[PDB]
Amino acid sequence: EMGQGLHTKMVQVASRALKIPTSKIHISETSTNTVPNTSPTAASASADLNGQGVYEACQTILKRLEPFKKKKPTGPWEAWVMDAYTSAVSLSATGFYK
Amino acid sequence: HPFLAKYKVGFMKTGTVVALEVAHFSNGGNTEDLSRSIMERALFHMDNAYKIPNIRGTGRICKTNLPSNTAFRGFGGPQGMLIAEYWMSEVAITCGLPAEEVRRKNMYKEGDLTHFNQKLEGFTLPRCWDECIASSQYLARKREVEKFNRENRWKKRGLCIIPTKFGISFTLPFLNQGGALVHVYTDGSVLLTHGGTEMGQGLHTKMVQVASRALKIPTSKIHISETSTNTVPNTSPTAASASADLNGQGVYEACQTILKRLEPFKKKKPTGPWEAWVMDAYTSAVSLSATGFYKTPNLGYSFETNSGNPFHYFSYGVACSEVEIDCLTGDHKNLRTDIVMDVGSSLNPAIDIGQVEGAFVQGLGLFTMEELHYSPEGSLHTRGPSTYKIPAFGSIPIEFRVSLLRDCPNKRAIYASKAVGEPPLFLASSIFFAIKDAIRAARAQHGDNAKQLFQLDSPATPEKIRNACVDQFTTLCVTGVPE
Amino acid sequence: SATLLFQKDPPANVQLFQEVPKDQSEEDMVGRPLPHLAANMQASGEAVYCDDIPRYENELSLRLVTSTRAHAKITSIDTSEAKKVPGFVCFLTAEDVP
Amino acid sequence: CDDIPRYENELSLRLVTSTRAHAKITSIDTSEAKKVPGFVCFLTAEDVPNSNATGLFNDETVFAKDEVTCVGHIIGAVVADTPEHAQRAARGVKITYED
Amino acid sequence: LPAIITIQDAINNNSFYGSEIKIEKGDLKKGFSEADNVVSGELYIGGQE
Amino acid sequence: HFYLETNCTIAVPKGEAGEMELFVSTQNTMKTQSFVAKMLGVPDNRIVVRVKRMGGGFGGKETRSTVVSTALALAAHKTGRPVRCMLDRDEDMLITGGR
Amino acid sequence: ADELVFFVNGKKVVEKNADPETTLLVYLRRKLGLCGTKLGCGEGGCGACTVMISKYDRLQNKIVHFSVNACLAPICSLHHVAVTTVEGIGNTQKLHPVQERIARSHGSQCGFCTPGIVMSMYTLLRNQPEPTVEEIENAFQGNLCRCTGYRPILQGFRTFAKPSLFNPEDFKPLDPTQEPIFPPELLRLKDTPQKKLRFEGERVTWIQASTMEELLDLKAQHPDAKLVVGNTEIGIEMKFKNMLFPLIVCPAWIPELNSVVHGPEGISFGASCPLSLVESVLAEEIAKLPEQKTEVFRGVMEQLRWFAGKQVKSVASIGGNIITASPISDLNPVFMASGAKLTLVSRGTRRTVRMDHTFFPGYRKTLLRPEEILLSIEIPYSKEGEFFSAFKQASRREDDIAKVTSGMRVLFKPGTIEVQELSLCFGGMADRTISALKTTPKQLSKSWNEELLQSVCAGLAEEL
Ligand SMILES: Cc1cc2nc3c(=O)[nH]c(=O)nc-3n(C[C@H](O)[C@H](O)[C@H](O)COP(=O)(O)OP(=O)(O)OC[C@H]3O[C@@H](n4cnc5c(N)ncnc54)[C@H](O)[C@@H]3O)c2cc1C
Ligand SMILES: NC(=O)C1=CN([C@@H]2O[C@H](COP(=O)(O)OP(=O)(O)OC[C@H]3O[C@@H](n4cnc5c(N)ncnc54)[C@H](O)[C@@H]3O)[C@@H](O)[C@H]2O)C=CC1
Ligand code: FES
Ligand code: FES
Ligand SMILES: [Ca+2]
Repeated sequence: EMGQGLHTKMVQVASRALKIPTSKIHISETSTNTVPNTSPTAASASADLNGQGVYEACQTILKRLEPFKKKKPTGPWEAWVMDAYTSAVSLSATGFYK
Repeated sequence: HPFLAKYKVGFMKTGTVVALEVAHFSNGGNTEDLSRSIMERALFHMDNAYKIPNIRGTGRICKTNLPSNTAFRGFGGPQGMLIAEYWMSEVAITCGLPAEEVRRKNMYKEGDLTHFNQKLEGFTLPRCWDECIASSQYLARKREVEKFNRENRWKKRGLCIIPTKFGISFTLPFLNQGGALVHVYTDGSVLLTHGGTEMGQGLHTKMVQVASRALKIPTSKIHISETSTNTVPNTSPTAASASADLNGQGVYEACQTILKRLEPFKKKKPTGPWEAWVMDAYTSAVSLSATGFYKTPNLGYSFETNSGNPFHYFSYGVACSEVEIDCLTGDHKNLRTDIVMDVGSSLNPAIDIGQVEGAFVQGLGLFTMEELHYSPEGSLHTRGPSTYKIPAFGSIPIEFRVSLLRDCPNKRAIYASKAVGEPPLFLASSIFFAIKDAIRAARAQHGDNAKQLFQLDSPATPEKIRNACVDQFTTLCVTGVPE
Repeated sequence: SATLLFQKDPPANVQLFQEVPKDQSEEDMVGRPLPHLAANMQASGEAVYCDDIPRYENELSLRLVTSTRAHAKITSIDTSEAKKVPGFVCFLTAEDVP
Repeated sequence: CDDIPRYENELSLRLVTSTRAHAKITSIDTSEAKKVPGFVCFLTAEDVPNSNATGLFNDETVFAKDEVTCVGHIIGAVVADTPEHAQRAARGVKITYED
Repeated sequence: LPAIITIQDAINNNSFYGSEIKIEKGDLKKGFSEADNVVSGELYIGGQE
Repeated sequence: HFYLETNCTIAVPKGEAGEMELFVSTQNTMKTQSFVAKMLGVPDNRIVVRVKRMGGGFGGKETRSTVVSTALALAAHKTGRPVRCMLDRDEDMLITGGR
Repeated sequence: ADELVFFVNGKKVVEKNADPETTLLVYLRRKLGLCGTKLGCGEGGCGACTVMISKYDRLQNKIVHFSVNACLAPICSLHHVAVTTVEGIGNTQKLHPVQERIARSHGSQCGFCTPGIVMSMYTLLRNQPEPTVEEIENAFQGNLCRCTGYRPILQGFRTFAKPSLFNPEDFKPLDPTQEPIFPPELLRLKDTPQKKLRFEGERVTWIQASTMEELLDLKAQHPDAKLVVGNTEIGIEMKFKNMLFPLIVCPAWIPELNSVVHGPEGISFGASCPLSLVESVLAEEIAKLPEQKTEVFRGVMEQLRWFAGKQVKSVASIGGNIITASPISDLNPVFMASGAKLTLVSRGTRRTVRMDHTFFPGYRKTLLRPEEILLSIEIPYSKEGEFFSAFKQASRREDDIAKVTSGMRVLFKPGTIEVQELSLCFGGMADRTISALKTTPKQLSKSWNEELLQSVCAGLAEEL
């Protein structure tokens, strides 16, 4: 983030991808030990590249929650997440795009 | 948790036990915390190594105005098992049969069900037992103990061999899960993290060894820096001896993902080095970051139907210990301990032997040295090393022998290993029962009957040892009489 | 033996374990007695534990205040003497929990 | 970045740069730098543990060695207790050039 | 206020965390009746820091 | 570029295994990490670069930020103490180049 | 003056505003940033804070080296000494043999106790480059480890004395000539005579006395001035019993309080002599004199085997134990049973007392007047037909508080087994050290036989 509102856009993307309000999603910082081998934030490309990466990480999560969403079709987001955790389903995912 | 137990055991003249009823009470303190799960594990281990056809254990956790008691290496197990070993000692004494024979004949066989109905498969305990009996020269040393005791009125020796079975897995099934995150930077160096925390048990060392095997690169190329909630979320505590099992699998899966991504570059350059494959994958825009996850399958016990497996597998081990007590002061020396431990195919025998010895010495403290004192109004008096006496350099057995069982791979855990953290702690009860044997030798010298079942609470401190060695001095002090 | 001054024989230790298979790679360390990775730094006092982390210039210190009674009502709390101590910042209680 | 609180043991650095567009460095004199209270050290190419070659195409120095190739070429860095002491010490680093 | 300190204080006051936990298998009445010997006792095990 | 926040790095050495954490106003964490690691002679897995936000970059912090980061990482390694440098505007305009 | 000057790892530290409440541990960690030295208990029991002190001993014209608990060492006590921490002996770029061997032998698990154990072993080697296995174990009486079970530490260090988990053949050899130089400055500074120092903190003033006259004058005008030598009681009272003594005087530099004098009746030790000095002189005397002469000496030595460990005995004074007057002092029963002679001084007075029941009139009280100090204690030679035993039983053998501790002496009429004198003294049986004075007089002129045993036992059962 250098003022171009990249984190704002990524939260907007993730919120649509996960179908949850932006208020439930937070980006704190950028670090080499969370995402490695990153291109510079440059070439106006960062929302395109990171947006796709964010979208894909979110799709992995949604795919893991689907059996719990299917069982409790209206039960809130928080119910599916606690159900996934107590069923020992991973709630962490990487995403990537080229 | 302090435990109080009320037991009743029925047995044959052969020493075969046929009925066991035990009520347990624990002192939980002023919040629930882990107390009920601790009581569950004690109940799971009230059999120790013994098949008992008619059995009833109950547990109650007391709510008290004391600081809240919690998890401690063993987690109710050592308390449940010492009770088992205590009535078992009384069964042998009552029958007039050697303790080691009575224990052996009551031991489970391969394929037996426990009192909670889990099948004992890959039951290596009889092997640990026979190897320890043999390497400790137990029967020859029994004779030398007997001879020392004939030649010495005011010092007595005692010798005891004790087995153990310890169930591996959190008693709350969903906690048996683990996560990892791995990065490969473009110089080919690997940054690894997992949910486990380093507290001296060498977990990061084992995970680096695991990752190095999984990736087929030297350990020198792999680094773990720290544990953080923002690299691996929703982690179970580093507890239940489970962490290398759980995180090892997670680490392994993250590494497999990386290898699968590198395989076409490995195919293009079959001999070209790791660094070439990694740079090739990077400049072909292939992801060099992966999560890994694992959950232990098929777990879940029900107390209502007494069915379902609480544990993934069991750890087994046996310890033989010899002591020499000073009947006039209550002091004793730990002369020799032999331990044979099934750690599966050890991930790191240096770390695993370190864990056996460390765990054993904490149990030695639990059963013989470490005592907490409270005012009648519930204020802890014991608040530092001056009054709380943990084992010192001089407290350890003079001959200290540890063997890891050979040829016993455990397929269902990472690279055929077994967890090692907690299981050996209880084996220090061999010192407690060696002391009880020494005390019995001292009591017989005062004419006080064999087959007499005198009281020895835990810990067996100098106070408890000295008071139990009844003689002309104790008699004079207590009642005012002797000769 | 009642009159003997305390004395032990010298220690005699034996550690037995299994060698890894003969054709296991020397770079494959699983089952080998690799020393704890931090052992050298621990021996040298270079390993960092929580309190070894340097303090920030603006860092503050906390001390817990605990009950001296097993079971009692708290009828009052007086912090007047506390407030006189140089460097005193605040006393936190249940009221302060957000 | 600079809003982050300083550690109690934190030091300040000041870069020392070339005042010539193309010249040989013939000597560096830090006599005056060393007189500034709080002075710790002056880092040069000699202090680099591994490689002094940097930049996207590996054609740049971390610190100038033997020659400077622009006005602004980083020759070294003063380390001091405070930014004020670092600036004063960096002024006392005297460089001699041959154009 | 009235304090409950020891295990026996708690038993006397019915001060417990939840209900009794129990595992039972087989036939105790028959087990005890057909045994050659019966031995009963109590054991106390201190805590640990 | 005249980003309102000039180039800035804090390097925090961790005293174990060559581990270092850098807090940097940079558009390029990867090259910051690589250039620091290569200068120090440690693997990339020892160096962590963190960026919360920059007060502007506009391309000027895509590579040129590293001339501050490396000098600072070196001072931190040498001293075993955290070290910080924020460039003055005159320093930044001179050293870091432009379009 | 008022500047505090010492060395840490060979580097001069000048502290212009030394607070008497500052310990060495806090100073190393928070002022110098040297965090290798750990806090594990703050009460002398764990050894995690063990460091080495070197100083020039003006009495002996020699450099001495000893370990101490940094958690209990006031920095105001350390003027003109050299401190060595784990950082001073080596690092991962060049490990000291002590460091390398504990690491490679798997003697370091969590690693928090490791620097303190390293420093205890290091200190032993500076004093004895080739120790016995017994000396090695004795070095660690004041070090605790919760992880390793001790075995690998002792086994790795055994290589310094006189498939496998590690290879002792790959260990780098020890070259004692390569240890850090004793700071030349401190050798130059010992040429200048020591003067009184005053340190003023937020709550406490510390006076480092240089002469007896200074000390006695201070005690005369301010009898409330609290003497501190090793700080192994006072440090505990301040930190744990919330005691504050606004005026402290440290008499440790004073020659008369540090002297060892061999006399006709025994050996007198200055009251500030550390327990480690008492141990070293009595050991020499036990080795060279006839057994007949050394019964009381061997009684003291038996007690000192089980008295704390090296770090505490390096700074703990003999007079500090006597004056603290704890009911469970391990030495007072022995001094009482032997009737050791104490010299008491104030400004304008000097008197002698043989320690007996009257020396301890109440709980933690002695017969000393507020302005008096203990100057010396004479530990006596035993006579022909005089025998002595000392006993201690605690909860643990090593570094523990006695439940009962005892000194016992018998003198026999010459050539006989008939009792001339009998003294049985006990700690841990009352609010002070006591003598069994109802039981023992009944035994005089009795023969040492079963009837005497039974009479003493019945007497003790009633009296105690
Ligand atoms: C870890 C540890 C283990 C211990 N183990 C034992 C043990 O096994 N047995 C045992 O008996 N004690 C033990 N102690 C207690 C203590 O170490 C001894 O009592 C020690 O000798 C006190 O000496 P000091 O110089 O440190 O006294 P300080 O703390 O400096 O002073 C103690 C008291 O003596 C007074 N004093 C000192 N010198 C004089 C003087 N010459 N004239 C008049 N008053 C004086 C002081 O004013 C103060 O009241 C232990 C303490 C610790 C911390
Ligand atoms: N820190 C350590 O590891 C060690 C410390 N020391 C000594 O232990 C002392 C502990 O101090 P405190 O807790 O204040 O203990 P204290 O000095 O008050 O002594 C307590 C002991 O005195 C006896 N006692 C006291 N009053 C009695 C009475 N009325 N009747 C019968 N017996 C009575 C009992 O034996 C009791 O255990 C320290 O000051 C130190 O001198 C000794 C060994 C080890
Ligand atoms: S910290 Fe435990 S002895 Fe100093
Ligand atoms: S290794 Fe952890 S206490 Fe010694
Ligand atoms: Ca609890």
